[PDB]
Formats: sequence, structure tokens, C-alpha cells
Amino acid sequence: SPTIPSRLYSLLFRRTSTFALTIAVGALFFERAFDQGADAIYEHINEGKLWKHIKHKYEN
Amino acid sequence: MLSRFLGPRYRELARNWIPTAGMWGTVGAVGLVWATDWRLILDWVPYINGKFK
Amino acid sequence: SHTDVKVPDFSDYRRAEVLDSTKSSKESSEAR
Amino acid sequence: LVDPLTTVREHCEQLEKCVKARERLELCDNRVSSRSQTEEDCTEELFDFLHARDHCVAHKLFKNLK
Amino acid sequence: KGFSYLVTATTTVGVAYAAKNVVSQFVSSMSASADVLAMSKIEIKLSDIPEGKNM
Amino acid sequence: SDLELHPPSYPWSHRGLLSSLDHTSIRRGFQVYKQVCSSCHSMDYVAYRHLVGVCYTEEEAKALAEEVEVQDGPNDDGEMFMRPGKLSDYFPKPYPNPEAARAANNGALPPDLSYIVRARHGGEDYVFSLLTGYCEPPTGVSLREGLYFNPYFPGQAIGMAPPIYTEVLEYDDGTPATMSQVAKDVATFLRWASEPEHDHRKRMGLKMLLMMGLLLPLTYAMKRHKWSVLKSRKLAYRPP
Amino acid sequence: MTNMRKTHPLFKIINHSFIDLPAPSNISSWWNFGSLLGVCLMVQIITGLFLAMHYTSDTMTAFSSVTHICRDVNYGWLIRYMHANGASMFFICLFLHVGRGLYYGSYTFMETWNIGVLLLFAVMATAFMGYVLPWGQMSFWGATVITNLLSAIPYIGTTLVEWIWGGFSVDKATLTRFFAFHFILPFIIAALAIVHLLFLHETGSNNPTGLNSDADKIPFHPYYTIKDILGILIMFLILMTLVLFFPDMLGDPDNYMPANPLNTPPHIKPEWYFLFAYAILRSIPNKLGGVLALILSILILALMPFLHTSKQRSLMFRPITQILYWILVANLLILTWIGGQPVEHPFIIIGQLASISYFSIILILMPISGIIEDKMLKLY
Amino acid sequence: WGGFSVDKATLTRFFAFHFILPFIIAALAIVHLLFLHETGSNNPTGLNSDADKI
Amino acid sequence: MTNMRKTHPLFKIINHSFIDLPAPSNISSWWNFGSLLGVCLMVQIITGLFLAMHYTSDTMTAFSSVTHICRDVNYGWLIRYMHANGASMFFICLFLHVGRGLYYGSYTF
Amino acid sequence: SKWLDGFRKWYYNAAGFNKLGLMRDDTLHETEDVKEAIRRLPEDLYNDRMFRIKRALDLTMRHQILPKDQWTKYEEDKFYLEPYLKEVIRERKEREEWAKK
Amino acid sequence: REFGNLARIRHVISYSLSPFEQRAFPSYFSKGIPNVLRRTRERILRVAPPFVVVYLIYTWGNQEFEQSKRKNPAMYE
Ligand SMILES: CCCCCCCCCCCCCCCCCC(=O)OC[C@H](COP(=O)(O)OCCN)OC(=O)CCCCCCCCCCCCCCCCC
Ligand code: HEC
Ligand code: HEM
Ligand code: HEM
Ligand code: HEM
Ligand code: HEM
Repeated sequence: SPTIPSRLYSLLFRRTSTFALTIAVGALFFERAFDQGADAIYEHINEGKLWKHIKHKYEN
Repeated sequence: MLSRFLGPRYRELARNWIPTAGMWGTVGAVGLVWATDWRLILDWVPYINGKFK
Repeated sequence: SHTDVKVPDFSDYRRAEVLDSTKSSKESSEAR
Repeated sequence: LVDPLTTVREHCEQLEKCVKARERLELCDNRVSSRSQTEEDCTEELFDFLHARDHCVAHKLFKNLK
Repeated sequence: KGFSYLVTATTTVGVAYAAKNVVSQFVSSMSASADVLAMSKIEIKLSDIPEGKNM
Repeated sequence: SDLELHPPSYPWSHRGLLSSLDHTSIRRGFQVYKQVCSSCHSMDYVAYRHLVGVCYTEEEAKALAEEVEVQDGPNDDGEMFMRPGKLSDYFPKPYPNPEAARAANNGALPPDLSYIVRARHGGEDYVFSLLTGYCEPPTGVSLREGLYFNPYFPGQAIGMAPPIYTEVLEYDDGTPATMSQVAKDVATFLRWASEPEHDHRKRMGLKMLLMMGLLLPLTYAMKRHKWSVLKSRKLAYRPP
Repeated sequence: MTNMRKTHPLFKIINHSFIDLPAPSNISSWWNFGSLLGVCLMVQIITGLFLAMHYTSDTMTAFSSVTHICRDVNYGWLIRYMHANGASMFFICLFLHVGRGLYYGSYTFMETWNIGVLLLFAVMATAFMGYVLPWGQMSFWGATVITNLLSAIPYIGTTLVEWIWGGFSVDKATLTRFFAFHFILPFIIAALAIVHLLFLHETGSNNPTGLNSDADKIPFHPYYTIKDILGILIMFLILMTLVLFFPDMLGDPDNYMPANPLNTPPHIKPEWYFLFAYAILRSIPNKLGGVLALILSILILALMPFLHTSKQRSLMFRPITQILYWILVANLLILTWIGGQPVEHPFIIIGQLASISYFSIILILMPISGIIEDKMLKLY
Repeated sequence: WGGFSVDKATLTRFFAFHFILPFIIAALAIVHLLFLHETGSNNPTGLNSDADKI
Repeated sequence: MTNMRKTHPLFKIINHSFIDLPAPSNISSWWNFGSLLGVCLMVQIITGLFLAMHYTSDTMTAFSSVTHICRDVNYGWLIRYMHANGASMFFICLFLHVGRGLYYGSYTF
Repeated sequence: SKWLDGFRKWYYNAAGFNKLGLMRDDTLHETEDVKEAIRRLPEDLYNDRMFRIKRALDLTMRHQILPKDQWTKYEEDKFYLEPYLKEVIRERKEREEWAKK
Repeated sequence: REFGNLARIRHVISYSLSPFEQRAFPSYFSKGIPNVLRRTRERILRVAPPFVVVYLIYTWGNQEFEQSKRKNPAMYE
């Protein structure tokens, strides 16, 4: 069983075009993942204080 | 300003260059008064009194 | 002579897959 | 209506540093009001008492406020 | 040589006069303007204030 | 006198590096400003469009925009006229010029309450201490009419009547309207008015902290990788 | 087939300047500050370009325009605080650049050092006029104070001050002309920085040992490329942690008030580098003497290449002059604190002693320390 | 536009752009002269001027 | 001693670009327009610097500031008209630069 | 004196160039007369000086120092550049005096 | 100027290996900490005495300034 860094180098990290392709795909997916995680950390820290936390008693 | 600039040769050079340096200072002063139109100096030269400056 | 020029031991800096000289590389170059 | 700031301030005057500042205040007040014509005023010991008292308040005020 | 140097000297005098006039006009542009010279030597002040007062 | 009293460090709910503002307290302080502080002080830079998304909903902010009246124009005769305000308008000024404020408030001009937290030393701590620190003057100093003693105000004599007390206004959420609560609410609302970018800025800072705590080990790893050629390089001198 | 990097003329210049530049392999973290200064200059240029894209220079609308930037412009608060804290970071990296030169003897490159001194003067003027630009209380009153400092010059002071003011006070003409000068002057800074880099590139960089670095020399790529990338990242960390958590710890509170000519602040404090200059100003109790003290305190950096009497270039191997240099940094800090403090007892006598110690320790004591070190090393 | 029509934001950003762009023009002129000096200058005949230069 | 003009770095750059530059001896008046364009750029930089020195960019006060430059500022009208006609004559010299380029085969660069 | 030698040794250890393997003649700054002295140096001394400077630059890049036994000491700190440098100074002073004449 | 004609160095042999074949952090702590402690021990007597004189001057200035603000009880009447 090949190691996963060896598999990563053989499939994606060898050719520079595939390197840039996986860089961009990882950029998109990682931007989504950290946007979700960072906002979730923020509202968990600031639960009960934000406007969307207190919003539900004023629309309806 | 430095210790290498003593002796007869450099004082001879200074004696040769002080009329040229004095004339350069003179033209610098005349250019300064002509540029700034300094009344305190220009009020004594005769023709320029007609300028009132 | 020039034969006395020997590379010193670099084992304080080598990677974990490189520390031995009896095991050939290119089974770990991809991983590194 | 009971005021949490007043209750906390009373507790802080009950604390010992603020009442040492307080006793210096009535010493200075008796000192100044004993005379009739003078130009010496002591806002400084009042500043010290308010500094200690409001420092203890700021340590223990906001728990009662939501 | 005197003729040629008189030619170049008169050109130098002309360009010096022109350059001094241009830079004098630019420095006068960076100086005070008509607005701030007009609103400087006249102050609207009355005597409708009592004694021991400052304005 | 020449002395000044430094306000203490209150433990605000937004004192932490990643702690946002309490928007219920912000809207409560907005009510405190609206029926308490808007008679004298102005806010030239905070608008109902800023109120949307932080303090109130869009409909509620709009409704409190038509509860005031705004000069506008010109009409077909070229004259100014009253119209109900909308979300695009700013907060209404109590006086048209500062000289009217000087005439009405005994020669004292209330400054704009739009940068007062960023403008005073201490900020919301200064505002809270100034509002809660009203007391009788010590024996010996005398102040004329319209002037009141305050330890935190520089010069110790402020021209301000005591603005807030217990049950000065009625809140909407049923919070008790004690004087300390009103002072805290108006202090945090003034903090939001002086810095509307607080919660967004702190979210930006948290994102920046996480990405730089991820990137510094990785960039340091690249630097040590590229420099490992030199940092483990060995030298030898072989003279004949 | 040919080498495009070494053949194409723009690529040849970039290769000989930034890519295949022979750089000493042992330069410390203090040598990243030149690249940090260039990066902060680019950041300041872009950020101020956006600020002036949303900024109107008029006394009725300057404060309103800055407030509109901070409030209604999308992320204009980030732009404005980035500009202010980037100016502060520029001055931090600039003082560390100067200190690196002082401690490692880089002032022997006389032309590069003098171009750097001109750059420092230009950055002082740029930052002063930029701080005038938001039209706050501190902006207006610091402008009046420094212009009266200019007025201290005899027989031409009043005329030059009324020429600079565009009138008889800091007013609309002064604000607009300071906007023009503050926008344009960083491009002169960039050109002088190109001249700075050219004068340095003539003779190569310097090593912390102060020795000839031709023994062990490495290309600028990729070693110092990635080292400067790491330095840029760390500088961005400090800069935007200032921006996003403490944007006003280096600013002033009462600067956020509109500039009232009639009202005056209780204290006058510009930024901390001008607090250093202000302390040197007010140490000496006359106007012309204080002005000459400030000007001389900046020109002693250019004067110091003539003051190097030691036979050793760097302070690496001279321990007494290290003590003198850190005493110097110590009363830089002390003079900054005194410039922060108002002028009463004991700050007056502390500032006077600090200024006279500063001038003495730079003028007369370091050459004595160098010649004592040369005597002790049997070099004299 | 900075909006939906030419307005204050457009005028201010155009002031900034008109201020900055001549210095970019100056830098590109430096590049212009560098390329020209690399390739030499041309004569009206369109020939090799290397035989006679001043 | 040494030759300062060709040994000092800024001086040797200026000498190699503008002083001792090998130029064709037969270039006509059409080759002056590059230096005319450069001096146009310098003149417009200076005059526009003075115009922005006395100019405010706001739709309420742009025309008011232009009038203030024209009337109140000492020679501000001269600076403004110098800027405008300098831009126009800058475009004239640009068109003649381009015309020289198409005519005398300068596009091979 | 006996006190002077110990104080000079302590100051030499405080200087720190012995910890990287230098000598005083290595650490003195390279001026014009120093460059003339290095040009006048013999080949073996020039090679040893060049290797010492290169090893010093490597050590300061690594932020390390030589071991205690491998540090150079005060007694064998030879002054190889001293006579060449002294002769270059004397010749330059002779040229300066002739220029003064 | 450029590489090749920089310096004349003879009989010097340099050894290096691949960055991929070695480690970026070879014992980052076990010799990182003693080297940092050694550097601080060497250069700690040149910075710390001036900095503690700054701290003493700062504290004494604050204390004397507060005593200048402090009320003098000499005048009683
Ligand atoms: C003679 C000291 C002997 C110490 C022996 C220690 C043990 C030695 C044997 C073991 C080796 C330990 C490690 C050695 C590290 C390097 C050597 C070292 O630290 O040496 C001591 C150091 C340098 O010694 P040196 O420069 O010769 O001292 C001359 C006195 N000026 O000198 C020092 O550290 C002393 C520094 C004193 C600085 C005092 C400064 C007072 C004034 C500060 C003013 C700042 C500005 C204030 C404002 C002014 C205006 C108001
Ligand atoms: C009319 C009686 C007012 C009421 C209601 C409020 N403010 Fe007041 N403010 C008023 C005046 C006349 C002044 C100036 C007085 C002076 O002596 O200068 C002020 C000033 C302030 C300040 C600035 C204090 C400083 O140190 O600069 C603050 C922070 C302030 N006012 C706060 C404030 C708040 C939060 C209010 C709502 C509860 C409020 N004021 C009401 C006039 C009046
Ligand atoms: C204001 C903007 C400045 C910029 C953009 C700038 C730029 C640079 C750069 C990029 C370097 C190369 C990096 C390095 O060698 O460490 C450098 C080095 C240098 N700078 Fe600056 N600098 C500025 C100000 C100054 C100042 C204020 C001084 C001195 C008072 C100065 C003196 C020097 C010197 C002497 C060097 C050579 C360093 C060496 O030889 O190792 N510069 N500068
Ligand atoms: C091309 C470059 C630059 C431009 C266009 C520019 C433009 C501006 C503008 C429009 C402002 C006012 C906006 C505001 O303060 O809200 C400003 C402020 C300021 N600028 Fe610049 N600037 C530039 C470069 C610099 C540089 C190089 C420095 C310092 C070294 C600097 C320092 C400052 C400072 C300190 C302020 C005031 C910030 C504050 O008061 O908080 N600027 N600049
Ligand atoms: C916009 C500012 C410009 C500046 C400051 C500038 C500058 C110069 C200068 C100083 C020269 C040397 C004078 C000469 O050779 O006749 C020159 C030549 C030249 N320019 Fe420009 N130029 C500009 C625009 C242009 C344009 C718009 C074009 C073409 C569309 C162009 C193409 C050329 C060419 C091909 C030459 C070489 C002509 C020759 O060698 O005979 N330049 N330029
Ligand atoms: C640093 C360089 C420059 C600055 C600061 C600058 C500044 C200004 C300012 C403030 C104005 C408004 C005044 C007015 O409209 O009369 C203006 C107008 C104008 N500028 Fe510039 N400018 C510069 C360079 C240029 C250049 C290089 C050109 C042409 C390629 C140019 C062409 C114009 C034109 C055509 C106007 C319109 C004037 C009118 O129609 O009356 N400027 N400039």
C-alpha cells in the first residue's frame, strides 16, 4: 500500500498544471470550509448577542 | 576639516582660487537679489529705483 | 590526495526514511 | 425601585480601603469647614475615595445588570 | 569669440529672465489669494458687550 | 482643578478580542438616546439605514424614520417644506447652528455624539463614569447656575443637568430601567455609533488570526526547507 | 536558443537586481526591513489611492468625507485604519532600518546613507501632511505648531509661513495644498528609493559581521525571496492585528473631533516619532535654538559617516560601543515618552538631560569609545 | 460610476485616477527610453546609421 | 584622478543615456517630438500639481474651485489655461510622434 | 602590567570574534590601505584568511559559534597583517607629505 | 560585480544535500532552546541595564509627577 503523500505526488503534485488545478480546487473548497468554520466559531463565541441571534422576536 | 590639506601647495591653490571663488560668490549674491527682488539691496542701485522694487 | 575527500555524516539532519544507507531510495522519494 | 449601582456602591464603601479614604474625607471636611476664610479646598481626597470606590464597583457591578 | 559669446550671453539673459518670471508667478500662485487678502483687513466688530467680558 | 480622575476599566461584554456587541443593549441605548439624549445632543453621521441590520428590522427602522419630520425641498415655489423622513435620512439636529445650542444651554455646546467614544479618553468607560458619577461638590468650591460638579469631567464643572435616573424612560423588552442599566445601554449604543464596524471587524480579526496561525508554520516550513541547503552545509579547508 | 532572463533588457535588469543578485548568506532578520519598507510603501500608495478616490479635501467636507469613508463606503473603515496603522508600521520599520545601519556600520556607504536621510525627511513631511489631512483638532493644531516652528527662522519666517499657509492661518488653501503634496510626495519617495537601491546595488549589501561578504555569497533567489516573503507575512500579522483589534492605540482620541480654530486641546501630541522630535524641540527653551536642535538631530544621521573612527566596521566585535548604542536606544525611548508627557516637573529636566545625553552620546562619546576599543585591541 | 450615474463618487475617483496616471505614464516612458536605448535610434533614411553618428 | 561623469553611477547613467549617447547625425525636426512629449509631461505635471493645489473635487465645489483658480488665485488662470493648451499640444506632438513612427519605419522596434 | 593582560584577555573574550574563529586582523575594516595590505599578503595567509572569513559567515548564518577548544586564544592571535598595513600607512603618509610639499 | 569574479578562494570544499532529503526542523527544540539561551546569555548584559534604567526613570517620573499633583499640607490657614 503506497503512502498518501506518495499517491498525492504521483497523481497531482508531479505535473505543474495538475498542481495548479488541485491548488485552485482546494482553494475553492477550503475557502468554503473555513468560511463555514470561522463563522460557526464566531456565533458560538457570541451566542445570544448577534443580530440574527436576537432577530426572531422582531420579524414575526 | 582634514589633516592632509596643509602646506605651501594647498595654500597656493587657495590663493589662486579665492578670486574665482569670490567672483562666484558675487554672482551668487547678485542672482539671489535679482531672483528675490530684494528691495533692501535694490533700492540703492540707480536705474532699478524706477521699478519701485 | 583527492580520494581523502569524504562526505561527513549528515545523519543528524536526514529524514526518517533516509537514515540508513543499506536501503535504497526511490521507494520514499515520492513520499518526501 | 432598588438600584444595583447603589447597592454595589454601598458594599464598596463597606470595604476597608474606601472607608479609610472616607475617614480622611471627614478629617479634611472638618479641617476646611472649621475655618471661615481660606482658599484651600480638597477635591483630591474625594478623587482618591472615588478612585478606590469606583474601581471596586467596576470589579463588581455588571453581574446584576443584563 | 566675442560675437559668438555675446550671442550665447544674450540668449542666457533672455532665458534667465523668462525662467525667473515663470517661477515668480508660480511662487506667487502658492502665496495668498484675493479671497484671503480681502477677508483679512476688515473685522466686523461691535461694542454690544459689557465690561469684564471677552470675545 | 488641575487634577483629573481616571475612569476604571469596566468589564464590558465586548471587551474581549473576539466578543461582539450586545445588540439588544444597542437598541435599548438607541431608545435611551431617542427619548433622553436627542433633545440636546446631535448625531450628524448615524442614520436609519445604519440602524437597519444592527438595531431594528427594516420596517421598524422605517417607521421610526417617519416618526420624525425632516426639512426638504425646494417645492414648485422654491420654498423649503416639511416631509416625513425615510431610511436614507440622518438623525434630526436639535439646533440649526451651534450658536443656538450656546444660547439654549447657557453657553455650553453639546458635542456630536457620533464619535464621542473614540473622542474621549477611556471611551464607553468615560461615558459610563461621567453619567453615573454625578455627586454633590466638596465643601469649599462653588459653582454658578447651570453648572454641576463631576469628578470625571476635566475642569470638574460640567454644564449638564443629570440626564438619566431610575425610570426615566420605559423599555420595550421589560428590562428594569434603573439608572445604571440606562447608562450601560447608552454607553454601548454610543460605542456602536462611534464604531459600526465592531462585530464585522472582530470577525475579520478572528479569520485573520486563524489563517495567520496556519500560514506562519507553513511559510516558516518553506523558509527552513529552502534554507536547509545552507543551514546544514559543511565546509572544509584543504591547503597543500 | 538563449536565456530570456539574461537577454531581455527588462528581464536582465530584474535578474541583475532582484533575482540573481549576489547577496550575503548571513544577513540577519534586520535586513528584511528594506523589503518591508518597500512593501509598506506600496501598501500606503494603494491604500491612499483608494482613500483619495473617496476623499474630498475641503474644510467643510474633509471630516465628513473621512466619516463617509469609515461608515458608508464598503470596507472604507478597513482602508482608513489600514492607511493609519500602515504609516505607523512604516515608521517602525524605518526606525529599525536606521538602527540596523547605525549598529552594523552601513553608513560607510555614504551616498546610499545620504539618499536614505533624504528619504527619511520626505517620509516625515508626507506623514505630517497626511496627518493634517483628516482635518481633526490634532491635525489643525499640530499644523499650526509646526508652522510656527517654521516661523521661528529670523527675517524670512513670517513670509515663508504666510506662503506655506496660503494666507494667515491653516485654512482651505493649506488643506488643499497639503492634500496635493501628501498625494504626490510618496512618488518622489519611490523614485528616491530606486536611487537608494541603485546606490546600494553599486557596492552590494552588508553582513552583520561587517566583513567582506564575497567569501560566502548566495543568490537573492530563492533564499531571500522566501525570507522576505516570511517577513512580509509577519509584518502583515502585526499590522492587521493592530488594525482589527487595536486600531486606536497609536492614534489620538480628540483627533476624532472636528477642528475648531477657537477651541484648543489641553495637550498637544502628534504621533510618537513626532513626539521624539517634539521633545528635542522643547528641551531647549528658545525658538530658533529648538528648531536648529530638531534639524541637527535629524542631520546627525548624515553626519555620522564622518564620525566613524574605529577600525572595525560593525558593532559585533566592539562591546563598549554596544553599551553606548543601547543607551542611545534607551533615551530614544525616554525622549519619546517625554514628548508624550506634558511639560511640567520633572519631565522638563528629564527631557533636557535626555536631549543633551543624546547629542553627546552620538557626537563625542562613540568616537571616544571606538578609539578606546582600538587602544585596547592594540590597534593604536 | 460608483453608482448608477456620474456623480460625486465618480468625480472624486476620476480626480484620483487623473492625478495618479501621469506618474504611471512617466514610468512607462522610462521603460520606453530603456527599450529605445537597447535597440538604438532610427534615422529618416531607414538605413544603418552606425557609419556616421554624433 | 578619475572621470566623474562616467564613473559616478547616476552620472554615468545620465551620460550613457543623454550625453554620450550615439545618435544618428541626420535626424530631422520630427525626432524632436519625443523630448517635446517628455517636456509636455513635465509641464503638465507641474501645472496640474498647482491646479490640484488650488482645486477641490466635489460636485458642489468643482466649478466653484475652477472659478476661484481663474479669478482669485494669482496667475491661476494662467496655470489652468497652460494646463489645457499643454494637454492639447501634447496630443499634437503625440500625433506627430506616431506619424513619424509610421512614416520613417520606426515600428520595427 | 599583570592586571592589564587579564583585563585585555577579558575584553578580548567579550569582543566575541574569537568565538567564530577570527583574528583581529581579520575583523579590522577593509579600507583602501587594508585592501592594499591584503593584496600584498602572501598566498597561504590570504587563503587562511579567506577560509576563516567564509567559515565565520557560515557560522553567523547558522547563529552558532565554534566549540570552546576550537576558539582561538589571545596568545596565538598572530598579527600577520600588521607589518604590511604599517608599511602601506607609511607609504601613504610619504605620498601625503609630498603632496603637501 | 556578478558571480564568477567576486572573490579568489582556493582549496575550499563545500558539502550540501537536498531539502527533500533532509528535514526542515532537525531537532527544533533540543538544540533550539540551548542556542537561544546561549545567545541571550551573551547579549543580555548590553541591553537589559539600559532598559532597566528606562524602567526606573519612567517609574520615578510617574511617581514624582503624582507627588507634584499631590496636595501640599504645609499651608493650613
Ligand atoms: C566590568 C564588568 C564585568 C562583568 C563581569 C561579568 C562576568 C564575566 C565572566 C563570565 C562571562 C559572562 C558572559 C559575558 C558576556 C559578554 C561580556 C560582558 O557582558 O561584559 C560586561 C559588559 C561589557 O563590558 P565593557 O564594555 O568592557 O564595560 C565598560 C564599562 N562601561 O558590561 C556590562 O554589562 C556593564 C554595562 C553597564 C551599563 C550601565 C549604563 C548606565 C547608564 C545608562 C543610561 C541610559 C540613558 C538614560 C537617560 C539619560 C538622560 C537622562
Ligand atoms: C441637555 C441638558 C443634554 C442632555 C439631555 C444630554 N446632554 Fe450631555 N452635553 C450637554 C451639554 C450642554 C454639554 C457640554 C457641557 C460642557 O460643560 O462642556 C454636553 C457634553 C457631553 C459630553 C462630553 C463631555 C466631555 O468630557 O467632553 C458627553 C460624553 C455627554 N454630554 C454625554 C451625554 C449622554 C450620553 C447623554 C444621554 C444620556 C446626554 N449627554 C444628554 C447637554 C446634554
Ligand atoms: C524611506 C524609505 C526607504 C526605503 C524604501 C529603503 C529601501 C532599502 C532597501 C530595499 C534596502 C535593501 C535591504 C537591505 O539592505 O536590508 C535598503 C538598504 C539600506 N538602507 Fe534603506 N530605505 C529607506 C530608508 C533608509 C533610511 C532612512 C536610511 C538611513 C538613515 C537608509 C539606509 C540604508 C542603508 C545604509 C542600506 C544598506 C544596508 C546594508 O548595506 O546592509 N535607508 N534600503
Ligand atoms: C501615494 C501615496 C499616498 C496617498 C495617495 C495618501 C493619501 C492619504 C489620504 C487621502 C489621507 C486622508 C484620509 C484619512 O486620513 O482618512 C491620508 C492620511 C494619512 N496618510 Fe497618507 N497617503 C499616501 C502615502 C502615505 C505615506 C507614505 C505615509 C507615511 C509614511 C502616509 C501617512 C498618512 C497618515 C499618518 C495619515 C493620517 C491617518 C490618521 O490621521 O489616522 N500616507 N493619506
Ligand atoms: C506618451 C509619451 C511618450 C514619450 C514621453 C516618448 C518618448 C520618446 C523619446 C524621448 C523618443 C526619442 C526621440 C526620437 O527618437 O524621436 C521616442 C522615440 C520613439 N517613440 Fe516615443 N514617447 C511617447 C509616446 C510614444 C508613442 C505614442 C509611440 C508610438 C505609437 C512611441 C513610439 C516611439 C518610437 C518607435 C520611437 C523610436 C523612433 C526612433 O528611434 O527614431 N512613443 N519616444
Ligand atoms: C501630475 C500630473 C497632473 C495633474 C496633477 C493634473 C491635474 C489636473 C487638475 C486638478 C485638473 C482640473 C483643472 C481643470 O479642469 O482646469 C486637470 C484638468 C485637465 N487635465 Fe490634468 N493633470 C495632470 C496631468 C495631465 C496630463 C498628463 C494630461 C493629458 C494627457 C492632462 C490633461 C488635462 C485636461 C485636458 C484637463 C481639462 C482642462 C480643461 O478642460 O479646462 N493633465 N488636471
